[PDB]
Amino acid sequence: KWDYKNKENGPHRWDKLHKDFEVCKSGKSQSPINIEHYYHTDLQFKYAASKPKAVFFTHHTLKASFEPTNHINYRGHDYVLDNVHFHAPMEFLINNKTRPLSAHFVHKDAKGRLLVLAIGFEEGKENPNLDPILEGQNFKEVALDAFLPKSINYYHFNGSLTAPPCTEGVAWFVIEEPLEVSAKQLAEIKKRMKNSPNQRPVQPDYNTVIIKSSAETR
Amino acid sequence: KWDYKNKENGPHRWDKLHKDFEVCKSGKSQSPINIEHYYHTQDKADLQFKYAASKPKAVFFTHHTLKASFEPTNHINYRGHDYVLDNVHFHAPMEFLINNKTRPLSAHFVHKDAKGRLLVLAIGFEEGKENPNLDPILEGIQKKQNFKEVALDAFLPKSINYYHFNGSLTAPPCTEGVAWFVIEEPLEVSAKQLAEIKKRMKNSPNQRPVQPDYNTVIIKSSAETR
Ligand SMILES: Cn1nc(S(N)(=O)=O)s/c1=N\S(=O)(=O)c1ccc(C(C)(C)C)cc1
Ligand SMILES: Cn1nc(S(N)(=O)=O)s/c1=N\S(=O)(=O)c1ccc(C(C)(C)C)cc1
Ligand SMILES: [Zn+2]
Ligand SMILES: [Zn+2]
Repeated sequence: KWDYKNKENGPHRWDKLHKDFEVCKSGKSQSPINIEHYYHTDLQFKYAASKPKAVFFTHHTLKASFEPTNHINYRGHDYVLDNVHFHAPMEFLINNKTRPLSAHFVHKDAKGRLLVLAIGFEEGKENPNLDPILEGQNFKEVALDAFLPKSINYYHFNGSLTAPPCTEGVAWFVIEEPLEVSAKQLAEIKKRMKNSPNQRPVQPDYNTVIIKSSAETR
Repeated sequence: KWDYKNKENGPHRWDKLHKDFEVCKSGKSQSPINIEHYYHTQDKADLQFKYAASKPKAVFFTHHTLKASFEPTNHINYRGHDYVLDNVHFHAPMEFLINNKTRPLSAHFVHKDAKGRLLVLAIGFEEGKENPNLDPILEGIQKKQNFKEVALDAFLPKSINYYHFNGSLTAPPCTEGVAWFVIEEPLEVSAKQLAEIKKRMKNSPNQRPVQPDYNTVIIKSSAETR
């Protein structure tokens, strides 16, 4: 049972717990990393009001799953949202800028490739998109179509899962725009993960090629 | 033992030659691939060249290809990370595909920083004219010791467009984490130059078949070598 704690099952010792998990140690394109040097420079969305198929804290974090009806298109391939989960703190560093929460929209295409999306949260206003996840027969829909800023700066690169098995072949898009969140929610969420911090330390970057581009979500 | 003949030694089947080659099949950032989707960008003046025409420490054929070794007097500085040209070896045909474009030959400029980091600099060859940079090489297989010079600063183009991404070495152990600069511009090679090296590789095609892409982020940009 791998964990994020400072002991033996910790992030630094993940490869020597299971053997599929060597990649947490042997990989060169491991996520997360500190994004500070990048190059400035085809994304489509099928996000809609969706009922989470399930909501739960799992494998050390809180997570919401989804019916395979909501998609993202990249390179002419629909990737399917399974779930979106949370990390506190934010796993990814943006030019040494830190946020108290991020969220990962995890997707998969027909070939098999994963495409995940990360965005930051800054402390602030009460964020109404969070309640149906915090609320987990008659499941209330979640506003996937209203979650992200209409205008978004993203960073895109090739990386890894940030929790075991640290599988590679993941397309990372990380948004520079933060989603504001009131502090009562943050405290409430940090504790739905057992007041235990689920952030992987920055992994080695061996000059990951990153693009900065922009898009309109809706 | 590993070769391109689709027997026991075939190229995807590399993982089963050494278990050192497991990344050759299990790897996610594997080269070569079709350079067909990419990002147009600028020049932050990142990659710089202080190359010079230099005499090889040794010339020899190795591991299904021709290769030349070099003194650490020649370096590449990039983003504050200096690499040493270690050697130059060849592939016919070219392994990386440029917009689905096929070249009859490549050459790989291998670089190394103090670390384990790799930097390969690849450029193509098409049928045609005599390659004056190559002319000093086919005479280089007839000799040891004082090998004939390579006009290496006269090898590459004065002005250069490349494609850049993180990939792997293209031959076993198929090591990933290799910074690829792939040049679209071809150098020319005579059919005489074309035919003779293929026999120094036994007319045996030494190209790793195209690997799966996991949405590899590639940028297209340009620079000056000379
Ligand atoms: C363990 N892990 N880490 C992640 S991160 N933080 O890099 O986005 S996602 C994850 N596991 S997961 O989201 O439940 C998941 C992993 C793999 C799949 C498939 C589609 C089977 C490849 C589907 C869901
Ligand atoms: C295995 N291999 N693959 C290559 S390709 N086709 O991706 O450019 S070059 C190669 N082997 S090699 O050029 O002799 C070599 C030279 C130097 C090193 C280091 C260990 C970095 C000094 C490692 C391998
Ligand atoms: Zn995550
Ligand atoms: Zn090569």
